[PDB]
Amino acid sequence: LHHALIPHGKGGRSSVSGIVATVFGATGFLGRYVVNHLGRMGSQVIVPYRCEPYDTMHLRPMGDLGQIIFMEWNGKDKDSIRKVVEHSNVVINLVGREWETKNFDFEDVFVKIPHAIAQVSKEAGVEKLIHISHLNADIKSPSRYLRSKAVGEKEVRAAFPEATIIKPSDIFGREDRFLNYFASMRWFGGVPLISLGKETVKQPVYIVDVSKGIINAIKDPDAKGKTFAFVGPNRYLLFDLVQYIFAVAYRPFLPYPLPHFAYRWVGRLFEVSPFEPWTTRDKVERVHMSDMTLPHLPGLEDLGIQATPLELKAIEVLRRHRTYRWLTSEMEDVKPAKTVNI
Amino acid sequence: TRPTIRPRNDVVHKQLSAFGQYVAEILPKYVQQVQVSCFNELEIFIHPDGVIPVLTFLRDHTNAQFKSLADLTAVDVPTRQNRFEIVYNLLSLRFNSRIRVKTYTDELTPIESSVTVYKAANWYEREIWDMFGVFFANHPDLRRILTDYGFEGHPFRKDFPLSGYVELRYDDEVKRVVAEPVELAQEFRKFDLNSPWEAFPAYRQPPE
Amino acid sequence: QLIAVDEKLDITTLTGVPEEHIKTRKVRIFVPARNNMQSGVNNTKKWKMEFDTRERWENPLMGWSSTADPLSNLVLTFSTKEDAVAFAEKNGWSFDVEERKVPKPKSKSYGANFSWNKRTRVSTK
Amino acid sequence: GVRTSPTGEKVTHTGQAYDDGDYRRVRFSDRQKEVNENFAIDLIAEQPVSEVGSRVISCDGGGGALGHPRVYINLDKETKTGTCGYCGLQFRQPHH
Amino acid sequence: LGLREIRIHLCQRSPGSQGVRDFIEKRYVELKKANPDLPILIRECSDVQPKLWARYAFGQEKNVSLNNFSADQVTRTLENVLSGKA
Amino acid sequence: GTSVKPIFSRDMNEAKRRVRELYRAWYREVPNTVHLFQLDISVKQGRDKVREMFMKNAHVTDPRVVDLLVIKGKMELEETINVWKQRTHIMRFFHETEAPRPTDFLSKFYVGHDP
Amino acid sequence: SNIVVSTRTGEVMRILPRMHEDINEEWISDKTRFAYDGLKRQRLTQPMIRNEKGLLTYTTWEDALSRVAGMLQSFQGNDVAAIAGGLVDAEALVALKDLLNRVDSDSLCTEEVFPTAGAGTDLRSNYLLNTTIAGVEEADVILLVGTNPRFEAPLFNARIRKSWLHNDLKVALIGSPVDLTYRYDHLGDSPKILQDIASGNHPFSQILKEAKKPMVVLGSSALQRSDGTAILAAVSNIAQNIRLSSGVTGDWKVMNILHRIASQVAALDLGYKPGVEAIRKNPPKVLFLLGADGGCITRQDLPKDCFIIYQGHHGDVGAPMADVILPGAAYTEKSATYVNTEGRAQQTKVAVTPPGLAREDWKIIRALSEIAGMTLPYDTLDQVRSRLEEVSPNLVRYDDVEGANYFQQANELSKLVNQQLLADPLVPPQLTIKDFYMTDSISRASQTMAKCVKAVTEGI
Ligand SMILES: NC(=O)C1=CN([C@@H]2O[C@H](COP(=O)(O)OP(=O)(O)OC[C@H]3O[C@@H](n4cnc5c(N)ncnc54)[C@H](OP(=O)(O)O)[C@@H]3O)[C@@H](O)[C@H]2O)C=CC1
Ligand SMILES: [Zn+2]
Repeated sequence: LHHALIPHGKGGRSSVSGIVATVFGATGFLGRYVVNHLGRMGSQVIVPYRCEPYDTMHLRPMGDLGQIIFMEWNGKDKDSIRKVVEHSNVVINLVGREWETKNFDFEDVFVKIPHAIAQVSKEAGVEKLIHISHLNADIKSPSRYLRSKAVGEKEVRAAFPEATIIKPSDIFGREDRFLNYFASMRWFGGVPLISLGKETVKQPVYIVDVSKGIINAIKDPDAKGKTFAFVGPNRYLLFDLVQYIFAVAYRPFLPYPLPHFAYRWVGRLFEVSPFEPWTTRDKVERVHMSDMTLPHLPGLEDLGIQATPLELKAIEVLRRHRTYRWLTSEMEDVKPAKTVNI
Repeated sequence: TRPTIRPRNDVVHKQLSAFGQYVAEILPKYVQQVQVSCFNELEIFIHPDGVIPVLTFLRDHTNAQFKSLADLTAVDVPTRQNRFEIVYNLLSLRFNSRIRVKTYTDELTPIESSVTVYKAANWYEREIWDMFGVFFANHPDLRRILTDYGFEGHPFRKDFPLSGYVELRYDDEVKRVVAEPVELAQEFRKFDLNSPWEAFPAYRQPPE
Repeated sequence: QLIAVDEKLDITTLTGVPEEHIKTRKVRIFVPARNNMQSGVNNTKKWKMEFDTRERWENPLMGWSSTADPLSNLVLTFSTKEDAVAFAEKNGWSFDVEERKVPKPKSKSYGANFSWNKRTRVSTK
Repeated sequence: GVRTSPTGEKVTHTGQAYDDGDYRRVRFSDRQKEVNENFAIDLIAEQPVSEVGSRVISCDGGGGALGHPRVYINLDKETKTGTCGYCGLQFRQPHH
Repeated sequence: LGLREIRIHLCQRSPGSQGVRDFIEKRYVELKKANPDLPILIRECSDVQPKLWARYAFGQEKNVSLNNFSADQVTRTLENVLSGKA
Repeated sequence: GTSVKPIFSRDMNEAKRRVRELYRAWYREVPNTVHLFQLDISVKQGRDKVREMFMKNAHVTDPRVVDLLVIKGKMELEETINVWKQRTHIMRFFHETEAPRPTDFLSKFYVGHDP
Repeated sequence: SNIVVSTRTGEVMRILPRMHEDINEEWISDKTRFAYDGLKRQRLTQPMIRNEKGLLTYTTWEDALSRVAGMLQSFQGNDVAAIAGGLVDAEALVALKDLLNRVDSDSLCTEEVFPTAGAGTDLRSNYLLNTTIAGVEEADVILLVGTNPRFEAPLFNARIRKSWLHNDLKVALIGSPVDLTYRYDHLGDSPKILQDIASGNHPFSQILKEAKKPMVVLGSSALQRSDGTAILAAVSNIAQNIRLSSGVTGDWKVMNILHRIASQVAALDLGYKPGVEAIRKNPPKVLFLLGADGGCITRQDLPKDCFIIYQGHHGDVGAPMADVILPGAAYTEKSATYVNTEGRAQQTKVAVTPPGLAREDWKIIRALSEIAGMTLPYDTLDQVRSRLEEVSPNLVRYDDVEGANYFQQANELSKLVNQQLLADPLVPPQLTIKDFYMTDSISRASQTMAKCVKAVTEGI
């Protein structure tokens, strides 16, 4: 077990977990929680970054002295990947974008880069590989994002057969693009919903649940070559979910139905921004698509985690969206939304 | 015994001894012992019940006039049945003199607050309660003064560890400062310094 | 007027010590043995209370020695064994007491170095 | 007296080098390993043995009070030289 | 039912173990010759009380106090334990 | 006799009455604490926690120790009401960032040496 | 010997004597002082299991314990046996005995042979140094049989020399004529001398008869020989002749056994069978090696496909032949009970924690019992010591050396059988200084002891 990588201590900041993890995509939403959980117990964390170093500063306090190491990498350069995974026993891939840039399309970030990461990790002798996919990944999906996800998980399993593939469904959290995305739709007066959101079922999952699931899958020896689906405990209609979101934010909810073609036109219009788009056609397609039900796959409870319901954690995300008049309203004041749970 | 050795003052020693005898004669109900050190410092050891009557006397008597309370602190001696030694240091400007008043208490016995004698005592008593856990009866506003809000324990006790039990850090999952059990990258290195040869024969104790 | 309680002294709920560091600790009460490198006996006069030794490990950076138990450097001094036992009892710590070891008195005779018929005669000085 | 390991990592004068399978080597990626190149043992090995005509020599390390505490070294043994326990300088009585 | 070991815990000079001491002085030898392949471990107690332990198959074991017993009572107890009684 | 000086209570009944007063004060205060500090817990969670803290010391049988515990609880309540505590101090009662420590023998055996 | 372990920053630095007037005064032997560096080499740090090929490979505690538990559930009775080494503590001994009793196995054996004929281990004073180390000061005469006390028990030999110097003690030796650092009357090395003494046909018989405080010490090394029972019977007969002919002096103990193994007396108190004769009578399918590195039982002595489990702290003779390796704690890394030759129980303290994944030994056995379904009733060290008190109470009395004298019953029972002596001279295993330095797995791993052996073998 390589004596220097034998666990020591009480499992705290100054302890040694025995994990040496390279976390691709650590500067995003899920990455900060994963890095924080790794650094809590005394893991050595390697952060490959392509962004400005100022944009990694918030990850520095997450580990004890010497436990978080930052290195530049290029997604199109296999030598950078080899450099950042040379000394790791765990490689986590959290690289992803919800829009296409002029330099990276969905195939680049969801197929080519995961395949290169998996192949280089297999060459370098990395023992454990965690790859994140989507619950609704489908080769015949109307979303090219999900087609790329399905192709990429196929290639990751081809290049690293002992990989653990984790398929979450619409993670919600403080820095999420789900609860904040629906709460930022009020700036346009009404809320456009295809079919009034009455033909869409969502099963969102808490961010901390996903991060702890990744940690536990690392610590689980049986999780070696399995495929997990990380979903929340409740299923909601899109209409009811968005109405609940607006109730928690204490904003007036004015839903109106917009046809698929007009919503696609709006998404393409917003797609022309050189900055981070407010929405895209792919985002429009994914928002109005029902979450798949996959009972045959193991879930969070197979890793020892009871899924956190949305009703206990919606306020920690949506309190920021309230006016001054409603900031102090307590959590149990909103009367949770109806659930279609089989 | 010339330049290196600190000089003695017999005049002050005699004056302090006489005044200690005076105080002991006036208040036999509470005074248990009187001592004068060789560097001319007077100590009066009293029963706890006499904290207020003695201090008041030393403040108000025409021949004492100890109007200033310089300091008030506690000393922890775990081997004693009464753990905590309570020390009052008083200054008389009229007679240009200093005096020390000593008493004792344990963990569960209150000591009368002396804010009615010296207002300066207020914060001092708070500090004692904060650092040693000694409760002062009839204190106007007794609460922690030096430690963090919600802090548990009394750090200045001898059995309280130097680094305590909890440490603080910023956690990003909850977006706040959190307290967790203390873990040290380097443990404080205990040193055994005492020489096994006796230094001062004048303080040798009987061998029991 | 006094209130006349009749229970043994227990201050555990007031000391702010975590539960784990009360019921899982074992204190040793003993008179420390003389360091064999020196003949001075001045460090064998008082009683000591110390705690059980917990895990120390190597810091991944600098290779320093790291600990997680806050009581690894706690040593208390007592005049007698009874005072230490009382202090340990009122704090709820399980204790092990070792009796004081005194060297036994010995018969020294310089003249025995030069005995007429005994084996105590020395062959060199 | 620097020297390289099978991994290409320079070995320090303390003889400490990370193994081939040691993860901690990652700390030197995109950076360097600080190593002092003036090995004291080799440098003191180059000093010549001083011939003196007395059985006891005195050494304070040179510079008077800027050196080390003055010690006296016995030179009776002809099988070996007298070495200073502070400085490492060697002394001997003329032989042969 | 399968007897494996006998243990006799007696205190060296407490009065309550006198009978047990008498037994060990008088009847232990014949008991050991009658049962040569049966461990009969004689051990010394602090002043709590004398005891007899019988260990059976698969780790089950019973204890019986012998406080203030005479040599006859100890003999009877050992006779019942060694045979199909209780 | 035991010749012991009381703090506030002469026997266990008056100490229990003071405990009940402090418990009522905390129970009344909890909703205000939830509102003022902008906590994400429910009022039931806070009251359950208050009960838990009180239950932690249920075994105490010394009236002086009970009086001192009530004094400390009153100090904590005064700190909370005046917003001298911040949100971090209030949330420190819940230990939301400490990993669950196993209690059974086997898990402790696997993880390390601590008994 | 009472010692002080000096540690710094989680590492053992050195060993120093700790003053105890009745055991070692302020001295220790060189092996006690300098063998600690062996604690830093050849250490077992992780559980190991055999690969498909047959090589030892690291694994988790879970997997190794599961394999051991499956094998334990497979077999029962005589098919399961255990051997205890020389450095085992009483807590682990009693835990292992309880676990194997749960399977209905009584094949709990030590490597050191003691005669089971007669009283055997029933009577404690039958296998103890009943005079005690301090009693040597009082005794006028001492007879040593088949022993080289200088290397088997250096501090006991030092006490003998002290009373030789100050009390004019008379010392006689039966056995090989070794140098004891004091002059002694050598009666020879033939065992028959014992009988010649017992019949009264020897001058030393008269010397013993008129002694006021005679002392007979029989070495446990002498006991290793097959006739060992005959030697013990002859020594007991000599002691009985002294007891009857010279009257009764009060409470003075004549019969003594000098042990060389730190774990032997506790194991005998707990009911272990001395020697591995039971395992040779009925070979087991499952064999537990608890620090056993004497090479007494090899795989040639066992049926093929035998399952061997080694638990210990060093890779010696025992570790290589095992299917599963369970890394345990050394004596500096645990708080554990040892009983010396006198019968006095003492406890160590934790100086440094066990390296890597190694664990406390009784905890390893208790975890194994939990995984195997027959959970042992103790969870903490205090409860294991309470169990020790239930088995043998003297094990919790941590400085007591007092005990009952049961010599009459032991001698009467020893008179039952008449096993014959051999015509083999009593030759102790330790003949010179070079044989003294390496006698256990820690000292065999010590580089300082290797330097000492090299120095005494060739001077230069
Ligand atoms: N959020 C959700 O609801 C769901 C998320 N997932 C998956 O989880 C993973 C992370 O989720 P989230 O953290 O929310 O996504 P984020 O966009 O918040 O994090 C994106 C990370 O990917 C990196 N990245 C993106 N494109 C590139 C590129 N071309 N080259 C190098 N690095 C790149 C970013 O680096 P920089 O910061 O420099 O851009 C950032 O570190 C993604 O793979 C996502 O598909 C799965 C199911 C649902
Ligand atoms: Zn020099």
